[PDB]
Amino acid sequence: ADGNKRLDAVNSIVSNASCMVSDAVSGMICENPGLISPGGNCYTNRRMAACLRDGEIILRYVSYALLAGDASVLEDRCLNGLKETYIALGVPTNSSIRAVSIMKAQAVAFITNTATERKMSFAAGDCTSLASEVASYFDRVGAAIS
Amino acid sequence: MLDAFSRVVVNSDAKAAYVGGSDLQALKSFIADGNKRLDAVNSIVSNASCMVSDAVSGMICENPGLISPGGNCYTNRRMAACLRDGEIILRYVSYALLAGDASVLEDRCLNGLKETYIALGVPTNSSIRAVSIMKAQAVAFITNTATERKMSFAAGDCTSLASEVASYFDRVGAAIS
Amino acid sequence: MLDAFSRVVVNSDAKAAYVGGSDLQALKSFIADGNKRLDAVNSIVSNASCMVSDAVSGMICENPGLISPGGNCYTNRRMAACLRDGEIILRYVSYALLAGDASVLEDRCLNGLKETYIALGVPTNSSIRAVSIMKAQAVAFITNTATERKMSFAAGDCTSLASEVASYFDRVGAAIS
Amino acid sequence: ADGNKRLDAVNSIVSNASCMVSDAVSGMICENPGLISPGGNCYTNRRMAACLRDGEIILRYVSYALLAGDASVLEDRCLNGLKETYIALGVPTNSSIRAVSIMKAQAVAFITNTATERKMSFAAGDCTSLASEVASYFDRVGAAIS
Amino acid sequence: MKSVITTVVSAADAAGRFPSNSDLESIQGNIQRSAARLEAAEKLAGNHEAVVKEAGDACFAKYAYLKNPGEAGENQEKINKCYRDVDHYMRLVNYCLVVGGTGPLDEWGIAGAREVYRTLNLPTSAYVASIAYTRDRLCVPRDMSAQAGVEFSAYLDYLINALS
Amino acid sequence: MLDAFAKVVAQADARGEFLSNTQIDALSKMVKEGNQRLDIVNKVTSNASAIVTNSARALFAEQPQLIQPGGNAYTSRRMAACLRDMEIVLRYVSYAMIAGDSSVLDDRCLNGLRETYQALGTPGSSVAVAIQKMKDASVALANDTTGTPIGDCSSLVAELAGYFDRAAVSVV
Amino acid sequence: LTLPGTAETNLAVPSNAVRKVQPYPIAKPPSYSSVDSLRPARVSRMDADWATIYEQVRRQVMGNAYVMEGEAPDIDVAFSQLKGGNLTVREFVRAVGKSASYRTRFMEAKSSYNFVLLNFKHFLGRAPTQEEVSTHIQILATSGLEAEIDSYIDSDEYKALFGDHVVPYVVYRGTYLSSERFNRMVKANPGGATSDKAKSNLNMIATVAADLPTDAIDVMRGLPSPITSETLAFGTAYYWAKVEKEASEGRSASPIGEKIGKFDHAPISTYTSLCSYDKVNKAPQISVTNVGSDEHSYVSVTSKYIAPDMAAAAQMLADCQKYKAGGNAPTGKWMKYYPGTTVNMAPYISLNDTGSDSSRTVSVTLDKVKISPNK
Ligand SMILES: *CC[C@H]1/C(=C/c2[nH]c(/C=C3N=C(/C=C4\NC(=O)C(CC)=C4C)C(C)=C\3CCC(=O)O)c(CCC(=O)O)c2C)NC(=O)[C@@H]1C
Ligand SMILES: C=CC1=C(C)[C@@H](Cc2[nH]c(/C=C3N=C(/C=C4\NC(=O)[C@H](C)[C@H]4CC)C(C)=C\3CCC(=O)O)c(CCC(=O)O)c2C)NC1=O
Ligand SMILES: C=CC1=C(C)[C@@H](Cc2[nH]c(/C=C3N=C(/C=C4\NC(=O)[C@H](C)[C@H]4CC)C(C)=C\3CCC(=O)O)c(CCC(=O)O)c2C)NC1=O
Ligand SMILES: C=CC1=C(C)[C@@H](Cc2[nH]c(/C=C3N=C(/C=C4\NC(=O)[C@H](C)[C@H]4CC)C(C)=C\3CCC(=O)O)c(CCC(=O)O)c2C)NC1=O
Ligand SMILES: C=CC1=C(C)[C@@H](Cc2[nH]c(/C=C3N=C(/C=C4\NC(=O)[C@H](C)[C@H]4CC)C(C)=C\3CCC(=O)O)c(CCC(=O)O)c2C)NC1=O
Ligand SMILES: C=CC1=C(C)[C@@H](Cc2[nH]c(/C=C3N=C(/C=C4\NC(=O)[C@H](C)[C@H]4CC)C(C)=C\3CCC(=O)O)c(CCC(=O)O)c2C)NC1=O
Ligand SMILES: C=CC1=C(C)[C@@H](Cc2[nH]c(/C=C3N=C(/C=C4\NC(=O)[C@H](C)[C@H]4CC)C(C)=C\3CCC(=O)O)c(CCC(=O)O)c2C)NC1=O
Ligand SMILES: C=CC1=C(C)[C@@H](Cc2[nH]c(/C=C3N=C(/C=C4\NC(=O)[C@H](C)[C@H]4CC)C(C)=C\3CCC(=O)O)c(CCC(=O)O)c2C)NC1=O
Ligand SMILES: C=CC1=C(C)[C@@H](Cc2[nH]c(/C=C3N=C(/C=C4\NC(=O)[C@H](C)[C@H]4CC)C(C)=C\3CCC(=O)O)c(CCC(=O)O)c2C)NC1=O
Ligand SMILES: C=CC1=C(C)[C@@H](Cc2[nH]c(/C=C3N=C(/C=C4\NC(=O)[C@H](C)[C@H]4CC)C(C)=C\3CCC(=O)O)c(CCC(=O)O)c2C)NC1=O
Ligand SMILES: C=CC1=C(C)[C@@H](Cc2[nH]c(/C=C3N=C(/C=C4\NC(=O)[C@H](C)[C@H]4CC)C(C)=C\3CCC(=O)O)c(CCC(=O)O)c2C)NC1=O
Ligand SMILES: C=CC1=C(C)[C@@H](Cc2[nH]c(/C=C3N=C(/C=C4\NC(=O)[C@H](C)[C@H]4CC)C(C)=C\3CCC(=O)O)c(CCC(=O)O)c2C)NC1=O
Ligand SMILES: C=CC1=C(C)[C@@H](Cc2[nH]c(/C=C3N=C(/C=C4\NC(=O)[C@H](C)[C@H]4CC)C(C)=C\3CCC(=O)O)c(CCC(=O)O)c2C)NC1=O
Ligand SMILES: C=CC1=C(C)[C@@H](Cc2[nH]c(/C=C3N=C(/C=C4\NC(=O)[C@H](C)[C@H]4CC)C(C)=C\3CCC(=O)O)c(CCC(=O)O)c2C)NC1=O
Repeated sequence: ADGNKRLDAVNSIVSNASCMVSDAVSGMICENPGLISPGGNCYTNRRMAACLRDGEIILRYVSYALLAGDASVLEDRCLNGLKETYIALGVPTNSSIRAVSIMKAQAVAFITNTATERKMSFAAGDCTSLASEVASYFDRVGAAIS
Repeated sequence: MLDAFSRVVVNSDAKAAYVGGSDLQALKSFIADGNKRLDAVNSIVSNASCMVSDAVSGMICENPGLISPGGNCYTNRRMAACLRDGEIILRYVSYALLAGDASVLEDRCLNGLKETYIALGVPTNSSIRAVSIMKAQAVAFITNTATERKMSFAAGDCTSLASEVASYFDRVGAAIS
Repeated sequence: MLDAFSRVVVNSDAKAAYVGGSDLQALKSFIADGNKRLDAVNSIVSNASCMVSDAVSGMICENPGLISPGGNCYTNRRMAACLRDGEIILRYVSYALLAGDASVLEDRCLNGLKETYIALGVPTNSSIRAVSIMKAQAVAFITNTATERKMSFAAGDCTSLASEVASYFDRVGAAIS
Repeated sequence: ADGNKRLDAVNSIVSNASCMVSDAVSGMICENPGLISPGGNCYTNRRMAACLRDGEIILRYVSYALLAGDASVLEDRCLNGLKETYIALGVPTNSSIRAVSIMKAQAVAFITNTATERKMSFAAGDCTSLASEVASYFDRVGAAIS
Repeated sequence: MKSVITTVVSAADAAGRFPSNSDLESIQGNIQRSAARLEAAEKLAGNHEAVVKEAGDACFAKYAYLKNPGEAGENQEKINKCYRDVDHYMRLVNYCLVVGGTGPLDEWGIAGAREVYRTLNLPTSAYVASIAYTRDRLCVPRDMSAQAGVEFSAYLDYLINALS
Repeated sequence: MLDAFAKVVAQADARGEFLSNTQIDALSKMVKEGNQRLDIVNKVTSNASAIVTNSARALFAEQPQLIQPGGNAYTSRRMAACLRDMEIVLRYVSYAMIAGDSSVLDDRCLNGLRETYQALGTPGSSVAVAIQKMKDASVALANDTTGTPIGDCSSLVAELAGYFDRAAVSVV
Repeated sequence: LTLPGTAETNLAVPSNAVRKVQPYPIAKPPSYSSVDSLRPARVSRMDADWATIYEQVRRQVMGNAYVMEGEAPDIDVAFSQLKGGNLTVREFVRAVGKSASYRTRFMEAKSSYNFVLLNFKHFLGRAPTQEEVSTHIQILATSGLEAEIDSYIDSDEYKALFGDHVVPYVVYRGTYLSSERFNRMVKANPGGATSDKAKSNLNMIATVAADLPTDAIDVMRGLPSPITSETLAFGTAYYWAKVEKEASEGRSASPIGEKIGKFDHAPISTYTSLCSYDKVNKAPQISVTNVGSDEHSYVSVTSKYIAPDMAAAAQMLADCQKYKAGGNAPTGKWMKYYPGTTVNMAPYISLNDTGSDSSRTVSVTLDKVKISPNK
């Protein structure tokens, strides 16, 4: 029944949720520049826009899971059959895991207030119970696309 | 447009009911904290230039893709455009806070704002961040807990008005989403 | 709007690159045949009235359904309309030939021309023929190959400009197609 | 079948795995400043970034070996032919051993909770069986690049 | 944009008439002045980050007060922003040297400049100091030819007049 | 009709020449890209219905004078004639794609087609529009990497676009 | 009030105090304009009675503002001097714009944007371009309504087109500057029963004029063309393309998925396993609001559809070009030790200690490794 720490933890995500998707897809390209290549899957704005939308979807789907405090809604209208529509659309299954892990590493940095670019203003304490719970939620969504 | 006193008569007019002493005490309470709303609007509009210049630069310094060529805030003219595109938003939220309900910014500022930014190519999630920073600055100001400049007030509570200006700022978020 | 010199700066501005001596020789070549383009534009606009009256009558005398009642070029007012509807086209192709690129007729004349002729009931394939006759007359004139009237010129090549005015005339074909 | 002590031991590595690579490559430069020299192998960010990535690889490859409790995965898709690709890339074989031994000396300090900069919070006991096992794993990877 | 050709076509279009004889009479003026301005353009281009280095610092020499805390230059990244800000003006002047008019200067650096620098507290005096220091350091014999420096200085003092 | 091998065979016969070794080099590199040639015609064939239908739909969205009353596609039979005319060109372009040259396209599809449309009163420029709308629809589909090994087949894509261009200028 | 015969107030140019009032009204524009023979004639001050000159002002600069006798005394105070000959009809329609009864339904009731379109339609008879709105919102928001309504009357277009003695009306000018400003003008001015009061927003030209591309629909700009310029096209063919339009012109149907921001979505058959098409791409929108109250803090949740943004995607493609031209990796015969994509790959471990026992969790996943440029 962790009230205030949960509400402080979701606030550190949904406010700076606009950096996190654009940083993650640039990091997704940063390893693999053959994705923006002619013939790649991150070609022109038909596909790049759907990538930003899809990176945003799985980001938010986790903040409501954290607000509710459980992974039920992450499997109800989120995930039951997300792998086969991705292999039907022909997305690369490798770099999507990398994009998911950039979100993990950024969310665990935002929750523990260890960001080098922005120091957040919190009450004094330690959010170690919630920094691992979002890691468990992100692995739940990383175990699906595999 | 519609103020808080005129909001209840269009509700009572729908049932042909006289406004009577059963709903007048919610109005008399609204009159009783008239000075609290009044000083709060003043505290908003006092420091409004740094309110805009700080928020747009904070929106820039987290997403430095707009400064790159091809960015929407790239050139000098478009930055002059964006610095006023949010100053109008603050200017209408100051109207809605004074009037007591969100009717003056909904059909004047917010009606047609979505397809304007869609047709021009303005990134909506960046404008979401830019107005969220303005919301945070607003609740910092009208609760007098801005660590950056303090204003003198009579002692008491002001959170009832602080949630009001928060509920005005997500309407600008929803209409652009 | 945009000329040929201003076409390369909006390309170099997209990469924040200085225009340097690696792409300047294509501009200096464009300056070197300045007199060829200049006499060609003059040879177009010298005999421009027969250019229009011949083309519209040639479009008529192959498809004599427009002269029949119910035709789009039937009455006297609509023929006066059609005689200027192509004179404007020639007037803007003369701008695009002088400016060096097809930007001045693209948003000024061609933007919105399709639904205008659709909403008015103008047969598009007839206007295709009318502008193809004008294209043929243009390449006849600026190559000095008109068997009908000859103009004096300094000797040399002009086909590089003759393909240019051909590429302007299919843009008027594509925009109402 | 050491359950809780193993899981406490990997947690003391993968959390503070970000210091350990950057401390080790700065320590690698610390005696040998001719590596950042013009003509050295730790010249500009083409090569320094591959160094940070490579120091990170052999760090993690040991934490999964410790989680599994054996050195099998440290020799299957880790090590069978890592020496000759390094002599084909022309890296210095001397200072790589030094970089590996800085990781050893830091991992054995993190496991025994003898860090001067950060005191970890553990259950009461003594992790002497695991402080030597990671030394054996790091020895296994140090015997390869020799 | 605002070039020599795009006035004579827009005037003939607003009048609704063909390109007349005076209209092609004005494009001949390009043939005599392009040889002077294009060589100014890539002597600017091949030397360009030199004249941000030795001229973007002159405003800090003239105005050392703005390196104080609470000023326009607080940390090093704002000074990098300042050098980027003046390199943009040096790029736009090169764009106007090649176009033949002050087209690329108007809507890319000048239109809207009064709003931003007032709202973001940037003094225009430190801009025109760095531009004017680049203006008076011109010498026909060296830097460039006799006619290159003329309109190279004319495109500079246009920006000086527009910022003030 | 001739394919690409029979074409230089006819070249070499009509001057009585033995085939030089360099021409055998030229034919073996056509043999080398056989699977990549077959991969394209296969992708065009399995999408042939959606190519014609989407290109035809986008044609009347921007040329609405054809399907309005009086137009040359205002019937159910003139409309079905138009769709089947588009399938004909998509068929013969794919024939020329595996042949290697445009003999069968020029010979029994495009020969006399301009005169046919002139006799019927069909606007040939609007046929040329629909052909280039099928062209970019098939080209963007032939650059799809699903179901194929990762490699280069760009010169074959340019060869495929050339046949659509040849059919486009042949009917105006 | 001011002069028994006046020419031009406020002396914007210096050369208007010498300028006398025009003795006779300005003639037609000298282009030929084939539509004009169908349209009814102009209404000047000399030819009209005072009944029809008032009716035609109420039909053009007011739309059909639908005015009663008790409403708008201020229009009639300005009319009380027009009928006396004090001021011209140019200054009269300036005085109508400054009045409150014009404000309370056009500046007031509308938005920031289509008030400018409603001004162009009411005074110049046409629709503006985007760069014309761009230099006009600066007049409107930072200099006020007064200078904004002044900027039409002192404009050369108004002076050249209507002069000092002719009511505003929609003018067909033959040659137009753009081809788009012909049919934007026709779209902005329909015939009878116009009703600018009806639509609170019109939402259609407010996004077609909002960009120089995306010209509006064929049928909206061929609807109010006069009869026999467009009849024998409106029995059954475009008629159902018209009523299906005017249904959407009621309630101001928004063009978000139509004509602007068009996006060809993937086939429904490709995601039948995931969800139905009525719920695909909806996501919970969470707003968490802090205030030091407990009585007055709030949380809001709502599922919303998230459209792909082509503007932000275009910016991201231009940014990631720097990684495209910097190489990938060196290779050699030693690649056999890294058989798959396992070059520079490593297992990621995450360990989830928490207060509850059941919610503890261990990770392992294999993935690529790259160091960020800030380290
Ligand atoms: C996109 C539709 C376009 C269009 C088509 C159209 N075509 C016809 C009529 C004919 N088309 C042909 C062409 C061929 N016949 C063949 O056998 C082959 C194989 C090599 C080709 C390429 C012929 C011979 C005819 C006439 C025979 C017939 O009547 O079908 C018609 C008219 C049909 C009719 O009038 O009954 C249409 C409408 N027309 C368009 O407007 C579109 C641009
Ligand atoms: C929606 C409304 C709403 C919120 C946003 C939060 C805000 C909030 N958090 C706490 C209070 C707290 N908040 C935190 C949370 C943190 N401390 C940290 O160092 C980390 C940055 C972060 C964890 C990620 C902690 C540790 C406390 C003190 C213990 C507690 O009260 O839970 C309090 C009590 C008073 C105070 O301490 O300020 C409030 C109002 N609670 C709410 O009701
Ligand atoms: C070229 C290739 C390329 C990449 C590999 C990534 C680089 C990158 N940065 C971060 C890491 C991060 N990214 C953010 C996100 C942000 N920081 C803020 O303050 C903003 C609010 C927000 C948008 C910028 C944060 C807070 C961290 C953790 C702190 C840090 O490492 O900088 C991470 C995750 C942790 C890590 O492994 O380092 C990665 C992979 N971006 C790239 O472009
Ligand atoms: C409820 C949960 C939920 C989601 C997770 C998304 C899932 C999702 N993604 C796509 C569809 C897609 N998603 C992507 C995104 C990507 N492809 C890649 O290679 C990268 C991994 C990533 C960009 C970085 C692309 C490229 C498409 C297909 C666009 C196309 O080519 O048709 C579609 C098909 C519908 C459409 O996009 O029109 C759906 C349902 N939507 C949801 O409703
Ligand atoms: C009555 C209410 C009212 C408003 C809210 C504004 C809304 C508005 N903004 C712009 C126009 C604009 N608005 C922006 C603003 C932004 N783009 C960004 O990248 C940022 C997210 C954001 C600034 C924070 C920009 C950059 C333009 C100009 C677009 C361009 O030409 O590049 C325009 C077009 C007119 C013009 O361009 O001059 C309008 C109507 N105006 C109004 O009259
Ligand atoms: C700036 C660019 C610009 C143009 C290109 C023209 C385009 C144009 N043409 C017409 C209007 C017209 N254009 C034509 C022309 C033709 N119909 C035919 O059958 C032939 C194919 C063709 C002549 C060769 C006719 C006949 C009309 C009048 C239609 C009618 O009322 O019957 C109109 C409507 C205005 C009016 O009718 O007065 C416009 C805007 N005007 C411009 O301002
Ligand atoms: C992933 C979940 C997970 C963990 C992180 C660990 C955490 C953990 N460790 C121990 C319990 C223990 N943990 C240690 C470990 C250590 N003691 C030290 O002084 C050293 C710092 C460190 C060795 C490196 C010891 C010695 C015990 C007691 C004996 C034992 O239970 O193993 C216990 C039992 C209760 C307790 O004592 O707290 C738990 C939950 N176990 C788990 O299931
Ligand atoms: C200039 C040359 C130069 C070096 C030679 C090295 C210095 C260095 N420091 C450590 C030693 C260490 N390094 C760490 C690592 C860390 N400590 C923390 O608390 C952080 C979480 C993390 C990143 C800083 C730890 C815990 C020790 C052991 C304790 C200590 O000796 O300080 C070691 C290994 C043990 C030893 O032999 O001393 C070395 C070689 N760094 C240099 O720059
Ligand atoms: C599965 C196990 C596994 C690894 C261990 C690494 C091993 C590894 N390292 C490098 C490649 C490299 N690794 C280094 C790193 C260093 N050179 C030095 O002198 C220092 C010892 C160290 C920095 C401190 C450098 C400099 C290169 C080559 C970069 C180059 O110059 O091309 C490559 C070539 C591919 C590439 O980098 O593009 C591989 C496979 N990758 C793996 O997949
Ligand atoms: C296409 C043309 C073009 C330009 C001319 C510049 C103009 C310009 N400069 C700045 C922005 C700036 N410009 C400066 C420059 C200066 N401040 C000083 O102390 C000195 C007076 C001067 C340098 C000599 C600084 C310091 C900032 C950052 C201010 C801030 O972020 O608060 C911004 C806001 C966006 C940003 O932060 O980058 C814009 C539009 N940008 C352009 O795109
Ligand atoms: C395209 C524009 C452009 C410039 C303005 C200069 C800018 C400039 N001038 C000088 C350097 C100089 N500039 C001059 C000035 C002059 N020299 C003479 O012979 C004349 C009398 C007088 C013309 C004004 C002198 C005397 C020096 C050398 C001493 C010094 O550094 O001041 C330097 C230092 C090194 C160098 O010479 O390059 C630089 C960057 N360079 C450029 O590329
Ligand atoms: C049953 C009918 C039948 C077919 C359809 C083909 C299909 C086919 N193509 C390839 C093999 C191939 N196919 C392609 C073609 C492409 N790859 C791409 O990435 C592009 C999207 C596309 C270019 C048009 C390429 C390029 C190769 C060789 C792999 C390479 O070197 O890139 C192979 C493996 C044999 C080989 O290596 O050549 C097969 C069986 N063969 C058949 O018997
Ligand atoms: C040239 C032809 C022409 C017309 C036919 C009318 C059509 C017309 N009616 C109204 C406007 C109206 N028309 C009605 C009429 C009715 N509503 C009902 O419930 C009844 C069924 C019906 C009366 C019998 C009402 C009530 C309004 C005002 C709506 C309102 O504001 O409440 C308006 C909007 C202008 C305004 O509101 O002032 C217009 C254009 N005007 C014209 O210029
Ligand atoms: C802002 C201030 C303001 C005013 C004061 C009035 C002033 C005024 N009065 C009249 C116009 C008039 N005023 C009168 C009034 C009178 N004649 C008499 O015999 C009585 C002495 C007196 C009434 C008590 C009459 C009778 C006319 C009309 C003259 C006529 O046409 O016969 C007119 C001409 C306009 C018109 O005729 O419609 C004006 C401007 N109007 C204004 O806008």
